Amino acid sequence: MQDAITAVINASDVQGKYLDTAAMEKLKAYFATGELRVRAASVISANAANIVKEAVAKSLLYSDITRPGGNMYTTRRYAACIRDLDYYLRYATYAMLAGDPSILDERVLNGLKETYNSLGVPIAATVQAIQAMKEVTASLVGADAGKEMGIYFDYICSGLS
Amino acid sequence: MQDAITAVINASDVQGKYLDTAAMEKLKAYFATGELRVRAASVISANAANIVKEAVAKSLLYSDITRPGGNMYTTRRYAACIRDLDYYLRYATYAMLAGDPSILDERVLNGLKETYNSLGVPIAATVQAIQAMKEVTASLVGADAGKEMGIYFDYICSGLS
Amino acid sequence: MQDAITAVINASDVQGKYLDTAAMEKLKAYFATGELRVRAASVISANAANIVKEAVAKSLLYSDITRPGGNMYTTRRYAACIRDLDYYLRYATYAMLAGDPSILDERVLNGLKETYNSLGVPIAATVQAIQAMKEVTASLVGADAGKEMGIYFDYICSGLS
Amino acid sequence: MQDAITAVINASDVQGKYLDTAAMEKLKAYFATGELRVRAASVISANAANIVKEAVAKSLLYSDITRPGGNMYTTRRYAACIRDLDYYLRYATYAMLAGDPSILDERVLNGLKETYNSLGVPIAATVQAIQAMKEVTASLVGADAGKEMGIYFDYICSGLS
Amino acid sequence: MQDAITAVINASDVQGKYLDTAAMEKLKAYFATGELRVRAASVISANAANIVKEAVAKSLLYSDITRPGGNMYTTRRYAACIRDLDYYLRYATYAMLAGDPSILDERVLNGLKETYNSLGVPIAATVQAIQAMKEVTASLVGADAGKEMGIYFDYICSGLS
Amino acid sequence: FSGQVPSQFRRPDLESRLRNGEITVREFVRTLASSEIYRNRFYTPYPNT
Amino acid sequence: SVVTKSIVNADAEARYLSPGELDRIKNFVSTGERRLRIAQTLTENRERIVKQAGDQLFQKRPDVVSPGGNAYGEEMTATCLRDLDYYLRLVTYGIVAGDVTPIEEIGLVGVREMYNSLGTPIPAVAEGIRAMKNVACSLLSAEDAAEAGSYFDFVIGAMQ
Amino acid sequence: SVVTKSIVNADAEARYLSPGELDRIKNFVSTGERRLRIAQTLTENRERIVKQAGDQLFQKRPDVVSPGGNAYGEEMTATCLRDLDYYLRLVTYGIVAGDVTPIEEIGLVGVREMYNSLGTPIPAVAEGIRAMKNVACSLLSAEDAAEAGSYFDFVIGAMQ
Amino acid sequence: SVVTKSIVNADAEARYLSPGELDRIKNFVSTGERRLRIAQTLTENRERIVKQAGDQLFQKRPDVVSPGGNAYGEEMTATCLRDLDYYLRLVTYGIVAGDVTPIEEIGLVGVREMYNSLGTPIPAVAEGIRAMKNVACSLLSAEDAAEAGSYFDFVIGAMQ
Amino acid sequence: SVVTKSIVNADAEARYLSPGELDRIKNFVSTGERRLRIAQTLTENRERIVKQAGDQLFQKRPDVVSPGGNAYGEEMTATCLRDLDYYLRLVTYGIVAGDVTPIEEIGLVGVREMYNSLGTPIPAVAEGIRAMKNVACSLLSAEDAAEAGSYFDFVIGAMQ
Amino acid sequence: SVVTKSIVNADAEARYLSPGELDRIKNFVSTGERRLRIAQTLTENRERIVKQAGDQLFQKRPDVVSPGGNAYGEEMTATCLRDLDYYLRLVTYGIVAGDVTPIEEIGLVGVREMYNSLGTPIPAVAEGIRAMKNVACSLLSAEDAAEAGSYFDFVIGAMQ
Ligand SMILES: CCC1=C(C)/C(=C/C2=NC(=C\c3[nH]c(/C=C4\NC(=O)[C@H](C)[C@H]4CC)c(C)c3CCC(=O)O)/C(CCC(=O)O)=C2C)NC1=O
Ligand SMILES: CCC1=C(C)/C(=C/C2=NC(=C\c3[nH]c(/C=C4\NC(=O)[C@H](C)[C@H]4CC)c(C)c3CCC(=O)O)/C(CCC(=O)O)=C2C)NC1=O
Ligand SMILES: CCC1=C(C)/C(=C/C2=NC(=C\c3[nH]c(/C=C4\NC(=O)[C@H](C)[C@H]4CC)c(C)c3CCC(=O)O)/C(CCC(=O)O)=C2C)NC1=O
Ligand SMILES: CCC1=C(C)/C(=C/C2=NC(=C\c3[nH]c(/C=C4\NC(=O)[C@H](C)[C@H]4CC)c(C)c3CCC(=O)O)/C(CCC(=O)O)=C2C)NC1=O
Ligand SMILES: CCC1=C(C)/C(=C/C2=NC(=C\c3[nH]c(/C=C4\NC(=O)[C@H](C)[C@H]4CC)c(C)c3CCC(=O)O)/C(CCC(=O)O)=C2C)NC1=O
Ligand SMILES: CCC1=C(C)/C(=C/C2=NC(=C\c3[nH]c(/C=C4\NC(=O)[C@H](C)[C@H]4CC)c(C)c3CCC(=O)O)/C(CCC(=O)O)=C2C)NC1=O
Ligand SMILES: CCC1=C(C)/C(=C/C2=NC(=C\c3[nH]c(/C=C4\NC(=O)[C@H](C)[C@H]4CC)c(C)c3CCC(=O)O)/C(CCC(=O)O)=C2C)NC1=O
Ligand SMILES: CCC1=C(C)/C(=C/C2=NC(=C\c3[nH]c(/C=C4\NC(=O)[C@H](C)[C@H]4CC)c(C)c3CCC(=O)O)/C(CCC(=O)O)=C2C)NC1=O
Repeated sequence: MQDAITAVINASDVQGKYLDTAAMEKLKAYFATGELRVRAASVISANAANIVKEAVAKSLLYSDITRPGGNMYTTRRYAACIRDLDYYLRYATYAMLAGDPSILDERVLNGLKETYNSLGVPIAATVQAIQAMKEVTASLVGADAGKEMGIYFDYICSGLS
Repeated sequence: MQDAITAVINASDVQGKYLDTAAMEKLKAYFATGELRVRAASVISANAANIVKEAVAKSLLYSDITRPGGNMYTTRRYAACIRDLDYYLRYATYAMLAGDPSILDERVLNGLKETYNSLGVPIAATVQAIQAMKEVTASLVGADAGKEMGIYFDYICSGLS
Repeated sequence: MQDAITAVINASDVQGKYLDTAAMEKLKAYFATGELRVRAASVISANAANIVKEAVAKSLLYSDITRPGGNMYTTRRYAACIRDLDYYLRYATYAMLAGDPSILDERVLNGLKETYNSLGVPIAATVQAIQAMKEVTASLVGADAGKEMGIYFDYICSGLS
Repeated sequence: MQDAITAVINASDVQGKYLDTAAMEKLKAYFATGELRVRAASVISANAANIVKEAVAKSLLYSDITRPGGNMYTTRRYAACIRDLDYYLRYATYAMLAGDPSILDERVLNGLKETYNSLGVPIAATVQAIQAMKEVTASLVGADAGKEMGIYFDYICSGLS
Repeated sequence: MQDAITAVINASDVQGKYLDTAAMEKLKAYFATGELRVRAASVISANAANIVKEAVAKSLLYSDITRPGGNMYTTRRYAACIRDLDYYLRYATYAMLAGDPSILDERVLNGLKETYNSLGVPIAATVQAIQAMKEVTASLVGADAGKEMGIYFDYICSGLS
Repeated sequence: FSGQVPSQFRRPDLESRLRNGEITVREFVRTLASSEIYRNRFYTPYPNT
Repeated sequence: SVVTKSIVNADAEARYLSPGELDRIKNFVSTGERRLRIAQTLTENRERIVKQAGDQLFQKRPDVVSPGGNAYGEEMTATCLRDLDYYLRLVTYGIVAGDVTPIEEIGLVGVREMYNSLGTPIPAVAEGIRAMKNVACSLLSAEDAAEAGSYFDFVIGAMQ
Repeated sequence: SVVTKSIVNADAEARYLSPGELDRIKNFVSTGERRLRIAQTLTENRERIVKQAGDQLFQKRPDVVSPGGNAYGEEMTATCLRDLDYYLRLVTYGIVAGDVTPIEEIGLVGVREMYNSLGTPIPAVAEGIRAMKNVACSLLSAEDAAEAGSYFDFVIGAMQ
Repeated sequence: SVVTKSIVNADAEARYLSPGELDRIKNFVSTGERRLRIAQTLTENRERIVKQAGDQLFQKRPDVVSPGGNAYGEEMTATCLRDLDYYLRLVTYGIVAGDVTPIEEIGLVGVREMYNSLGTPIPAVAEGIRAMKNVACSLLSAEDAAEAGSYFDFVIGAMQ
Repeated sequence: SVVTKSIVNADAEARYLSPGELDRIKNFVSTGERRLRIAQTLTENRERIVKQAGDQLFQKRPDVVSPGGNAYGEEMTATCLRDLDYYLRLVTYGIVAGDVTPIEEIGLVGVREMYNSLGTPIPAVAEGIRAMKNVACSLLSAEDAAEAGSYFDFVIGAMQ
Repeated sequence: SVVTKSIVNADAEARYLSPGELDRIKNFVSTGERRLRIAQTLTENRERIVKQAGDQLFQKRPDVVSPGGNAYGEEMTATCLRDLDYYLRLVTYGIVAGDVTPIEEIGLVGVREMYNSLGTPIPAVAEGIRAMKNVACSLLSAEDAAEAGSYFDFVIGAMQ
């Protein structure tokens, strides 16, 4: 796993020279943006359950998937579906705070699409619901925080792929 | 695992509807056959050692497999061959009691071909031995029990692939 | 563990003699009691959670033990107290159906007093709570069932103290 | 770890002194009698099953111990009893080869009396069974080797009582 | 473990009342001492190996314990002595930096005397070495830090005594 | 103790891996033992001995 | 099924089915027709039982039934009743099977998570199950009511 | 007992006894009288049953009782009859119990090791139990023979 | 304390406390003075804030106050208020400590199990805690309140 | 980064970042400017500090520099200096990152084995690092020297 | 002893001593007289060999003897030589035993930690052991030197 500062440090280490001034400038800009990102992330954590419920209501509620045989039409299936959405949100929150989606791709997206395809869960349908959740979360978090949420949602779209 | 009643329940759950009268008739047929199946399973357990002995003798006694270099020419291999055959007989017997071969296929037929490929055992020779065991088991149990046992053994033969 | 029938069988095995008339009537007493036992067990399972709640309300709730510094004055401590009471109740219901105290001796009452002492949880408080649970259980189960449940719960309380 | 030669070495190490003439003589005696000990140990291992059979026949069988309620009345207890004698002999022969009685005390006699007391095994019966093994082992090994084996067998009995 | 602020909180919780202003003043005193403790703790970690070597020279070096048969006269025994001193130093550093001795009592103390008694290691010799370590640690940390770290080391020695 | 109460601390991601089949029971045990859950209940309070 | 549970235990033990376990399966075969008859009665009176139990549940938990509760409005109440109907169908399936494991797979797994996600009150769901048990006692024979009550009691524990 | 086996499963499951498990316990309660009657018949005809079984077993495998055989001689033949009688008493206990639990703890755990140590032939012991099963079927009612035969059959399988 | 949590991690690592961890401890030493002023304000509003938040919570969940609810009657309502007050005191202690772990150990660990036994509704309790956070935002300065709201939110999340 | 390490702990807990941990991250965001300025000064004076530390190390260990030592010969001494400078650059990278763990992962893990393969004495390498630390403290500001001393202390522990 | 080590392995495997292990014991006993004769010769010439090896080791590592080395001064050199003498006696014990286990128990278990604590140079100690081995090989007869060389080589490997 790699932090943003750690990624710059890794590039400098591979180069064999001390971290460049431009890389230092990028790190300083990351810190300045990180303050606002951290405040919004704390807000996201407080309303995480509400965000999950809103997305489920937007798509899953009163849906054919809820109807029997829809791959979420079981008590175990429903618990797993909600849990997967919440886990994606938590990993995305960590990625947004770090500024790098590498950790989310490394663990959350590592073969997740292949596993979901084997399970038969609809990856594209889940991605559409995740995009709706991302839009609502971005609106609540703010425009600047929505930009970070957009990066996490882009990683989610890659996970759909 | 799965059973005959469980399979009917799974179909009804996928439908999302209460059990149909025709489905109930299928369940009633399973209930009717249960008595003969249960007595047959008890008979199979009592004569399990005799069944294994006769089938093994018909399949590979005084053969090249027993002869040096035949892959059953070690005492350990001979014992392991008996162990695998006894496991096949026992798991199939439990599936026969259930009336559904899904449990046997999931428990015993998952990865068996790959494991046997790594082992180098002749799956076709094992299938011939299992068919001989099916003949002996049908003889000992009787015609009615033999028919169901033959169907389960045929499922085992399909899993040999 | 042991049962009423199993314990009589054990005693007959110790003696080394086939079933006697005395053995027959001891076993027959268990056979007659079976109807009362099973009905009471169903009632106990149905009202198990309510039984725990009633017992602690009657004995330890709204007391200094619940008030700060009373070994039950935390969310975790309170949950643990309810858990241990449920453990005793479940094993006692088992033992009531079994008819013998071997189950309670083997599992419920093994080292429990020493562990409680080292922790500092009051043995007397547990004993009072167990008696209150016995009263609630006897009321729910019925007069004949309450007498048997009293014997089993008495074993647990006496062993604890 | 303790062996006869190793114990001489360990005592010398505690002194820090170079090898004394007395230490050399004791080690030489161990080297000298190793031949007889080794041959007898091989004989013991070859006829180990016959020895425990003879021992239980001479001491522990055809009595109340194996009759009902005698701590060997059941097949489980009988199997454990012959197994216990087998372990006694195996670690005793280990120690007889080593030449030092310390090994058996380290493994065979560490908590053995407490364990047997807790389980209800008759200490005296175990001691007499060990003595019966001593007679049978002396017969098979021969007088010169059996006398050496008898000392370490007797040490095991002394630990038990 | 427990901390100084946590101990004040624990007293307030036992009372049941909110933290008093005077209790908050006690916590503020802990906060003021923490800065000096933290700087000294960093110094202690840097010179921890040198402190251990100095104490070992003060007591263990050129000692009968190191001489053969002195219970410190083995490669394993010397390594174990070094490891035990290092573990005590690590726990003491944690206790001094935390500002509460509860951690030291909770982990290091419980049965340390019993374990030393079972091993046969000399408790008095270890206590003298602990005093030597306290002197060296006080010198390296400073006078003000030596009082706190020395008090914790004295507490460990007092428990050993 | 009860065996009927896996309290909050349980690791659901480990459960998910085991259900999928990606994590064997042996690996499940290693993760559970390594986690801070096991440490807090056993390592930190009780002495290393 | 009962056969499924017994076979699972025997497979774990790696032993052919014990005489007593085989006897249990034989008892299931003997009572299969009676169990099916009870299940058929439950399916036949399913709608009427649902209506009566719904009224009792609303009386027990007025706040949930009223606006400002989980079943706020006709639509929310209808969705709640539909979920209860799915529970009732699962209970009928379990009663026919004779083993509560199928019902546990249908509804018990993650039941707390589902109720929390919906926001609805688990205790009120349990009270509705109790009302269904009373209606079933009215519509079943005494021997049938006892067995149906036992399966419903497992459902009550699942609600908790 | 069957109740004992169910209790063991419930203790492992960490759950109260299942409704179906309690139902089997109820069946055991109902069949207590019939099982006791069958056991009484076996105990009443004990001497003749195992006497005929011993003759049949020695006829089937004459080397058990011949010179060089394990039971060669009158005293060892009587000991062989005692071992058969131990098994018969265990079968009567098991018939009363309604489960394999009584026998498994006595004569079905480690029995192969014990018999191998003494030298008696395990296959011949199994045949002796089979001869007992035939004699018991002759001396019992048809359905009584079926149940008693089931318990006997578990003993025979254990010997294998 | 945060230092205690860091020490636990270091003990698991079998290493002396990290320089970065020590710097974190120094940073909280700096933060403690402002936190102490905020805690003094919390102690000043110990009762008034509880009363205001309790009125809001009672409005949110009228059924609990209504007969048959968890806090039915004056005594039960007082007990509900006392539980809320104990949570508020725990929140103050945790805010002073800086580590939510002290609050978690005192309560919210197994609190759901305790609520299941007592009959208390977790949703209403969580809403009351949130209302307390809003009242506290008005009660305290925003810079101090932002951290305090996070501590209250941690309790709310554990409840949910 | 320090925030990354906190994130790893939070991921293991499977919960959102702790309130105190987030506050520490915000403090790190403020501290980044001071870290950058101090690191720039250290990089500017890195070559001079390296030369001065090398002279001090040669004084400390003349035998190592002399024949019969690890740095015997110009080539061996140059390789020694290159290793010292690489460690110094890694120290600067770790200080800039603010996480001791990143520096430990990049180097000083198994460094004792690496020094054993090279043949150089770990204590002599440690003394050279100490000389570099003193020079760095002089070159940096007092606040910068305090942080630099902590990073140097971690390097000293790795050396020992 | 070699027989003792074989017995340890056999006990772990829960099997009586293997025929090959017994043959190892027989061979060791047959060669025991020569083994002890070689050991006695080593003990007889131990002091002179120690002096010669110490001079050779000081010649190979003058810096260690010189100030700034572990054996700085006559007293430090004497302690160094005493440790070497103890190792030599342990080597004699191992050669007599025929297994390296006695030497391993006496030393080389945690010996690296002891050397790290003292600061004495492990490579120099290893070279001193090698010098003693060369002198001892010259001193002993060819057959005895061959066995002594193997034991000394094991000691040298432990030193490295
Ligand atoms: C096969 C197992 C299974 C079940 C049971 C299940 C239930 C289930 N209950 C739901 C909602 C719901 N469940 C309730 C339940 C209740 N509200 C109350 O006041 C009562 C106390 C109570 C029932 C009597 C309510 C009100 C909703 C709608 C949530 C809302 O929109 O506010 C939903 C989401 C809406 C939908 O159906 O699309 C599902 C899927 N899903 C499953 O896969
Ligand atoms: C390389 C190791 C190895 C061994 C030893 C081995 C044994 C072995 N023994 C067999 C049979 C047999 N083994 C025996 C043995 C005996 N009957 C007696 O009365 C005596 C006491 C005893 C021998 C002295 C008999 C009679 C059969 C034939 C069984 C039959 O055909 O009904 C068979 C099956 C027939 C065949 O050979 O194809 C095998 C494979 N297999 C192996 O891979
Ligand atoms: C230190 C941590 C800790 C806490 C918090 C705690 C709470 C606690 N709350 C209780 C009661 C209670 N708690 C409530 C709670 C509520 N009812 C409502 O309507 C609201 C939604 C809600 C609060 C706002 C009620 C109603 C009772 C009384 C229950 C009864 O007896 O009927 C009781 C049982 C009575 C007693 O004290 O003996 C305890 C122990 N105990 C602890 O050790
Ligand atoms: C053999 C079966 C068995 C028993 C008996 C058992 C008891 C048991 N009770 C314990 C603690 C405890 N038990 C209680 C229980 C009570 N609090 C009260 O006010 C009452 C007087 C009482 C019972 C109603 C409490 C409060 C703790 C300590 C919880 C803690 O502070 O961490 C612990 C320590 C671990 C823990 O905290 O859970 C054990 C092992 N465990 C077992 O496996
Ligand atoms: C509860 C379980 C249990 C059983 C059954 C049991 C039986 C048992 N059978 C024995 C002996 C024996 N068992 C046999 C058995 C047989 N010989 C044959 O030819 C037949 C094929 C066969 C029986 C039908 C023989 C021959 C002996 C005597 C061995 C001898 O002394 O030479 C002995 C040893 C002598 C003694 O009684 O002290 C025991 C203990 N013990 C137990 O704890
Ligand atoms: C039975 C196994 C065993 C061994 C070997 C052992 C060694 C040992 N060596 C020591 C010291 C020492 N060891 C050396 C070793 C050396 N310096 C050199 O230049 C050479 C390269 C080298 C030897 C050839 C020195 C110089 C000291 C003294 C260190 C000091 O006190 O300043 C000490 C500490 C002082 C003391 O004895 O109290 C011990 C314990 N202890 C044991 O229990
Ligand atoms: C929580 C931190 C912690 C401590 C403190 C601890 C103590 C501890 N010290 C031990 C041994 C030991 N400790 C010593 C110590 C000494 N010998 C002396 O002559 C000196 C007076 C003294 C050192 C100052 C020795 C020699 C042994 C090994 C005993 C043996 O096998 O001979 C052992 C036995 C296992 C082992 O070999 O490590 C433990 C568990 N364990 C821990 O986890
Ligand atoms: C690193 C964090 C992490 C992720 C992301 C993860 C994914 C994940 N989701 C799973 C299951 C699942 N996921 C769903 C999800 C859905 N069903 C739907 O209808 C929706 C479209 C959708 C949710 C938005 C379902 C229904 C299952 C259960 C499948 C089953 O076994 O029956 C499984 C199978 C194992 C199990 O948990 O039972 C994995 C491994 N696991 C992880 O540890």
